Amino acid sequence: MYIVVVYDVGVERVNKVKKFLRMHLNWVQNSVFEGEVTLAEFERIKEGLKKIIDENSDSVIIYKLRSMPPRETLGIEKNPIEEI
Amino acid sequence: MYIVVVYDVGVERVNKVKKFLRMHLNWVQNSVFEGEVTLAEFERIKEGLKKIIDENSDSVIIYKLRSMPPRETLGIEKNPIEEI
Repeated sequence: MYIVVVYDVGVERVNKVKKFLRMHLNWVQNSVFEGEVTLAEFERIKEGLKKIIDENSDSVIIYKLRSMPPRETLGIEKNPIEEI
Repeated sequence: MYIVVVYDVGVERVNKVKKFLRMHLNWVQNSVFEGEVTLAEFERIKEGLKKIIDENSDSVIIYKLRSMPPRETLGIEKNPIEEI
């Protein structure tokens, strides 16, 4: 399993979720992280993110892919594909 | 082809790219659009987005998938899966 996590979280609560995912997935651009995970770690990411975030206000989308998808990037590549 | 477009564009230039993608793809959450496209329309989205945005500063990631990926959403679903 491979997932791309994109999120819209109000400031002064974003930095919090950012720190969290930085220890689970790779940071692609602002508000975007992706990486491989185990059916267990996947539950853990969403587990913590479930309380590290405030529903009703924030939004988090977690696409569930089978492998690292190809991508086309414009502008300053927030992170070299190789570096991950 | 199906793509998920995520972007980080400075304000007062974001609204511009937002209007553009709203006429090409579906809006999932803030800074995220996805939808099906033809090898032609795909070139068109990135074509316009290529000049509707300022490199060196902005960042745009366009994942290239074969079909609408499954997703897990937390918080206020910025848009019902069915509504698209």
